[PDB]
Amino acid sequence: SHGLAMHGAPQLPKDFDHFPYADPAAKKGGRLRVGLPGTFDSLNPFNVTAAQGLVGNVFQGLMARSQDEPFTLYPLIAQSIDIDPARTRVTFHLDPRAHFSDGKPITAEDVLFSFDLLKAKGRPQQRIAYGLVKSATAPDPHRVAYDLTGVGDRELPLILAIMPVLPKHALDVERFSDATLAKPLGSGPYVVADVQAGARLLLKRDPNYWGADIPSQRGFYNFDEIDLQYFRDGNSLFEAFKAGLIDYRDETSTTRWSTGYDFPALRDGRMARESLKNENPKGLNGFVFNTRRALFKDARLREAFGMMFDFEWVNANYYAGLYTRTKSFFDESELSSSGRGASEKERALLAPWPDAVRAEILEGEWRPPVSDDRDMARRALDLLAAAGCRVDGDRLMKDGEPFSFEIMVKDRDQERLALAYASSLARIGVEVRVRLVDEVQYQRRRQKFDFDMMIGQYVASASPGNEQRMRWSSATANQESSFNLAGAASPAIDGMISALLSARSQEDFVTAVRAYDRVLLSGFYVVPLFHASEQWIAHSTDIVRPERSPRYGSPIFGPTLESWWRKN
Repeated sequence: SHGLAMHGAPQLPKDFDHFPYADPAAKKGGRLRVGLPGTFDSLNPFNVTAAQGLVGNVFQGLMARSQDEPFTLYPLIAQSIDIDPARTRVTFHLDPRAHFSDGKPITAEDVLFSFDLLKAKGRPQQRIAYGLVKSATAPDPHRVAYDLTGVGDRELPLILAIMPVLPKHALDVERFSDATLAKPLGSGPYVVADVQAGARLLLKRDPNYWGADIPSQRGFYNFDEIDLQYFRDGNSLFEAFKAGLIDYRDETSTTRWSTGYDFPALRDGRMARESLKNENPKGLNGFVFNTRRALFKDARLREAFGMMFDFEWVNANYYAGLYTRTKSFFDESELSSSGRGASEKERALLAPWPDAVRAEILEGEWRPPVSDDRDMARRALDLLAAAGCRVDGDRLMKDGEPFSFEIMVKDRDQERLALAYASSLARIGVEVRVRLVDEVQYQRRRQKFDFDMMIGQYVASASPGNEQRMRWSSATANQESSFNLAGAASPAIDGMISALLSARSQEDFVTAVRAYDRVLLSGFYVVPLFHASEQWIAHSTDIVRPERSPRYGSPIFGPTLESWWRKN
């Protein structure tokens, strides 16, 4: 009634004082200088280039998400909830203390206005989700009742709970679809104090922020001002940090992390760098096979081709040895099947699908092959022979023709990865053309699935949900512009997605995701690439953070460092 976990029970007691990764002793005051790459031209993050830093700081949901749990929400604008275990209904009881930053009280009328507006004009999956609601009503000005009878979507109440609450009295609905630089009205701890398009967004504390002493807010929002500055590209952003004009940065360049942090402020203690890790799952990016095309229809051939990617060579030659191989769609986490034998409960979930999981993966013995290479080439050729492909002279033959294909790439980093892979595949007689295509052609060809192989992303989450259908369901395998780049269309994938979507307890959810991981991996739809096991950050020593960081989420801290504060 005062907490909502996607699976299982909320881990904080009803009377918790603060989120465990917030420090209530955090000091108030000072200006945080944040630096971001790129540009912006809008202060509306909810239409379909908006400035960052507005969600949370300005625009608030009904409930606040604790990043210390996979997916659990706690009271914010809604002080409590009424929900049944089957999730056919949810009513939000609004906090009568809540008001927008002009002092206007938040009422059910604002929530229904926001629901209607976002259902019509929001992001695509948001429109679909809100469209599932049977009715949205206000039995009184402090209650919002959502009818979900017949939907069967256990995620929908939490999606409704994180909808931003927008001011009916102050939002022009006809302007919603435009790029707007007018200072927007919200209810959060900060107001928009100054904006210079493409240059800076200045946030200043609302001294009368309604929720400053709400439990889910205590210890957060300590800076009096947050200045979000936008920079051309990475080098000028990095130079501003070295000059002391920017207080914090995330590092994503292996070259810069490896050799660029030898400047004086780093050595004399004015700034520091750190690697941080939490329990958020990692992965997965990879070379994607287009299994719609005859040359990649056999999972045995896809597995064999995957054996030839030499990660150790690329890691040492391009990335200063800083990355680690991705081994799972939910890698380095409790959701991973990697190195874990399937449980009896997993095997029961998989029972209707006896062909779906390879024994090597079912028993937790499988990993993407590690190179030191005749043994690896020999393993690949033996598998290929079983798939009916044999090397004639210097060429691998399939259906009487030499095997050849194209890897479509979009930038130089991808091209170097693909060229390394092409060189390895040449050793088993496979001709691989690597073609760098411009942005417009790349996007069009990705949307139409006009490729043999390309590099794709399937970002892991600590609470996988309906987005898995977009990436892997049979229904989206042949739908233009979908995320299902490989064209996977497997009843066992669809069945495991259904099982993870219907799991109720956290233990049954973990079981289903592990089994789902095994089915995805056993299809060899992708050649997994690699990830950083830790987040690389650097910061001024004049700002500090709580001793305990959140267990989940990536990046670990928000762009405006809501839990940090200025040292006294």
